[PDB]
Amino acid sequence: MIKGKQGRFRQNLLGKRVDYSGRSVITVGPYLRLHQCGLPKKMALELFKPFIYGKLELRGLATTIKAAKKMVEREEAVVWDILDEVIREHPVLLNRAPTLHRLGIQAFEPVLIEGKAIQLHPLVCAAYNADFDGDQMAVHVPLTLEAQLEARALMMSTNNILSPANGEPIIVPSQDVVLGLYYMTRDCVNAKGEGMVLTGPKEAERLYR
Amino acid sequence: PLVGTGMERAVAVDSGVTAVAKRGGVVQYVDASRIVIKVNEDEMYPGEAGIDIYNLTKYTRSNQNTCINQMPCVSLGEPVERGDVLADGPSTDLGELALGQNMRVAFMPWNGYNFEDSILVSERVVQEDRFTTIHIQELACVSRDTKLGPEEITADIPNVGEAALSKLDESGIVYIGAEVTGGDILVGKVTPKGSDVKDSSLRVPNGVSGTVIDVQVFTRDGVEKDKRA
Amino acid sequence: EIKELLKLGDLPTSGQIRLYDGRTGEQFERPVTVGYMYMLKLNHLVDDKM
Amino acid sequence: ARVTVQDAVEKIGNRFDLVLVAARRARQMQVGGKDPLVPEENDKTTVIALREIEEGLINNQILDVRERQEQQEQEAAELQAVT
Amino acid sequence: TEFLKPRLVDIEQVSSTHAKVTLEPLERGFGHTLGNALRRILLSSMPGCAVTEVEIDGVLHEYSTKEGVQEDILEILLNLKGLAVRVQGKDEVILTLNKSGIGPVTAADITHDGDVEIVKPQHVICHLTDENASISMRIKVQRGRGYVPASTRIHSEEDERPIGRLLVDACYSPVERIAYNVEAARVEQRTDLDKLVIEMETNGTIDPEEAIRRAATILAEQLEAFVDLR
Amino acid sequence: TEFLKPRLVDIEQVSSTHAKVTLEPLERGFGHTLGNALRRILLSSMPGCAVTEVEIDGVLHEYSTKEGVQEDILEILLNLKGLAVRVQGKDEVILTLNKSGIGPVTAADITHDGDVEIVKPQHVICHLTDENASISMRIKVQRGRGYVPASTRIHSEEDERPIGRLLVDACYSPVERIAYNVEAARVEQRTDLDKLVIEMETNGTIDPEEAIRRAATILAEQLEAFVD
RNA sequence: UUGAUUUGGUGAGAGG
Ligand SMILES: [Mg+2]
Repeated sequence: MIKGKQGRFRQNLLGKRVDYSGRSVITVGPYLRLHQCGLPKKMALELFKPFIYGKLELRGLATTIKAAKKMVEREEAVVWDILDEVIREHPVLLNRAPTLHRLGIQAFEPVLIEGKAIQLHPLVCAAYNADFDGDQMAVHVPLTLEAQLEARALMMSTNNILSPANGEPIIVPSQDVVLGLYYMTRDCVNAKGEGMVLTGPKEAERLYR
Repeated sequence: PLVGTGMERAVAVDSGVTAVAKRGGVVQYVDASRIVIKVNEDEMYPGEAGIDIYNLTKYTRSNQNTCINQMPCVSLGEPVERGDVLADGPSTDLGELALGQNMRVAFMPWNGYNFEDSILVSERVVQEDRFTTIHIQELACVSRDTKLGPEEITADIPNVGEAALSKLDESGIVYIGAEVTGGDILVGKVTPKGSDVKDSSLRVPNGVSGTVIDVQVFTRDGVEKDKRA
Repeated sequence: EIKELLKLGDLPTSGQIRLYDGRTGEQFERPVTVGYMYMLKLNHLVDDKM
Repeated sequence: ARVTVQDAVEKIGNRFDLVLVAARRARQMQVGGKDPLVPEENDKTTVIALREIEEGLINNQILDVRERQEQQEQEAAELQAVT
Repeated sequence: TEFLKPRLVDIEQVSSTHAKVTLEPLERGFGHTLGNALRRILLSSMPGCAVTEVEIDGVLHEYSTKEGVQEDILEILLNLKGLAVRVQGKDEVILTLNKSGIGPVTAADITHDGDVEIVKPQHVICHLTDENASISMRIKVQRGRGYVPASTRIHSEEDERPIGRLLVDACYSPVERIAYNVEAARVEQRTDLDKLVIEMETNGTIDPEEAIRRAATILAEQLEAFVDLR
Repeated sequence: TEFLKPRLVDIEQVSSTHAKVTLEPLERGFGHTLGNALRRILLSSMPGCAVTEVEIDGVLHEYSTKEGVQEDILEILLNLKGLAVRVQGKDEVILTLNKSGIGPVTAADITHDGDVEIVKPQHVICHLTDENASISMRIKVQRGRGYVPASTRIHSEEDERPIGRLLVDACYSPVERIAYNVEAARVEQRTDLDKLVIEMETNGTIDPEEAIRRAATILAEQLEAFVD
């Protein structure tokens, strides 16, 4: 019961199972800014049950705790505004399952998703070694206030833009975007508008469009 | 599959999921329940006059909760030969082997939505139900006599109000077929002395919906509620 | 034989058709590949993992 | 709003003490009694704390000065209420 | 401001479903703008009637089977989801299909009312094989737009309906395919004008000039928010 | 069968020539319809007037060089193209500017009539090195719509203009850049909607909301025929 | 004071 891979040290004291945590399949969502990730509404209402309970008890809509648990068990029309008011500035720890270095746990801000899949900003994928061929990630909620500040000030995804192993940037643009740039900034010996003169980059885009 | 290899036929026949005809001939096609094949005389025995009645296995549970289902692919009054197929199983189309479906695919980057290996799908794929698969879940409920008397199969579900007695009979167990979801009640199965009464009544798991397609009951010689047994 | 079968049907021989964009109504440059691939749905469904 | 805390890291140059100073401040605003030194754009107490840090009006020294001022106010309140 | 205005000059019907339409005259550069805008609106937001609830007698759930037929009940619900109906007065009607005897059950066997028109008299639904078999289904045809599915319409429905009514998904949009072309207009004094040749492909239930008029009204009333307020 | 009308929620006026019309909420796949329609109209159809032709002494084609100036005649052509002028009554006005002395020549130095005016008088034209240098250009202003460049202008012209006339791109439409996004807004049940964010930067002679309203009424009067 | 059992352990297969 002590020794081995499944004793108390390696199985219950160094690594523990954890409340306020979730897990689902990832997908892209390229509209994101790189400090935020998409997080489904069903997972968001399950991970944030006590914050929603506290918010519901503050407004005065209900009285006892039971009433609030019936309200979110029924999922009425008023708890989604409560949920968008508990999400807003509250980071979450996304984590891909084989975490090898410290860039495999990064903190985002949730943006709620109609769906059942974590939308993860693409550049950040090169840090997680996360493709989208069936991968899964876990979300963890920093409960206390010092942990929200550690997620925003140390573990936020804007703060991890250089790999700690060296000086090389880890938010390097991976595959589609370098093809879009390499096709954009290139040249050919004859095209429409060869050798005309332009009074700025704004009318360069206006001539392209 | 529009681009196959021709080995689809041998796999779909040789795996016994389709109802390959034993003796050739014509057809009577009652089929709602069974394909009825009249046998040509050369393949037909002198005694045992004989017409072959094939059993179609309709909607039932596979080992991976998928749906194994056979559908007749021959009409009424139509010649079939020995070794020919009659009923298409799961993932078969006229005796071939149809695992997935063939769709119009463009190779291009489209606004980042297919970044690493992702795939961007129109709404015409989801409107046509052309991947809408059917899963079947078996759920057991037993009322074993753990301790303090035996447990009981009654609708007279406690504490919980007229949110128990609903998808059931006038006095117990899920009726037959409705659109049950999560948190419903299927089989009222609770004991007294277990106020001190409780709710072990097997319910529907969290997050799933569905239609009760079948209810089996080889229960403790006595299950009859009123006089249904 | 793929090219010859694409010539029996009235399709372009290269396998590639010019495609417009549904958002902007304007042509994608450098014609893209359209065809029919036999795509399968594997039983790793997302509302068994969430 | 908030994306990066870089100016707050500039004005409290340790990057590990930023969390502690902003946590002490956000506990002064959450339970807390106190009201913020900065206009709030429906930000939470975390972002209001860090947003106070960025404009250079909360650090460790200001919080200890304010708590000595509150300790002296409680001392004067106890002395002037009893005696 | 030397602009002009277009009109629907020639409306040719190639068939009852596939039908082109011209637009003339358009200004320079406006052709792809109006064509792409009318394409997006005409594919997203057109009203058309479709099958919503199917009520077969003696059939509890949709995964059962029935006496005397070929297609199973999921096949019947798919073949009913493909139906193309055109009501005139009401917005919610109930049809009736009753038929016995050996042979296929076309869509032309539905005992129509006066204001419903079934525009596909060769749409097959069932293949009745037993002469002692019968089938009596009662369809319900609503009218809307877009795509509203069975899951969302599982609690959305307010009118407490009884149990036994199979819910079919609603494919409301009767436009399936639309392409526009910007040709060179044949104007006797202008060479810098163009025509728009919209090539619709409908469900047979929608009238193309009516569809274009409705899409134009949708676009104009959407742009009134830009016109009036700022 | 009733559609969602929006409210124009924001005009974040960054500068006098900048705007950001945040706009919400629209039906699913309508933000791209409105945005693309307005963008194509504002790019290639909005009416207005600017400089098209200019006749300068001392030059014979576009690759010569006059004395007394730091910049060259390609630079005077480009800085002329950057000038935003508005004409009220007529539509073909020729203007002439003459400048001598140590100092740059600005837009306020031009000779103007009663019908024309300059929206940015401190917009630079050129600079002058010599106090004896006397620059002279005959600036013609037509009025069209949208954008026509000098390349297809010299391809389309055939009449032999006198030597010294210079072609320039005719920035008729007064907007300089329009580019939008479509974000996702939320009405309390349906999350499938979408919110428009139109960005716009113009020159002088107009206010970005006036350009948006002009393009919208252009398209509405274009579609005014076959409606109900 | 208003309710309940898998983890335990084995074997087999699968995903990243
Ligand atoms: Mg992978």
